[PDB]
Amino acid sequence: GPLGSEGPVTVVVAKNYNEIVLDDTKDVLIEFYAPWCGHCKALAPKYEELGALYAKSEFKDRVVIAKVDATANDVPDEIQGFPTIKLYPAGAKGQPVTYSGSRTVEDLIKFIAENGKYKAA
Repeated sequence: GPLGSEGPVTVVVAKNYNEIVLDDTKDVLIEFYAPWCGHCKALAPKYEELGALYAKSEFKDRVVIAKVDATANDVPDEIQGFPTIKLYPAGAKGQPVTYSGSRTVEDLIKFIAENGKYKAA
């Protein structure tokens, strides 16, 4: 099946992230998690749900839910806890927005609306 070809699930590698995140034309949300994390294993499935929901909404060309593991190369991302969330707003990018702690997609969407201009006003 698609499993991403539709848009919800998107790949973000060291050689790609720089592009999507730097893209001011559209907003991008790259989340760093791990399978063996234990507390992040849920972040994966939780991202797949919000991805298909937000993707179906009327913001396909406004915000894109991108997932990625925090075990890649050329990725200078120092964080306290694995469940790290990097916010990159379209137009006001250039600064990696590091969250304080994940738990539910509901908190992610809300925040993006407070920090992201595309999901605000």
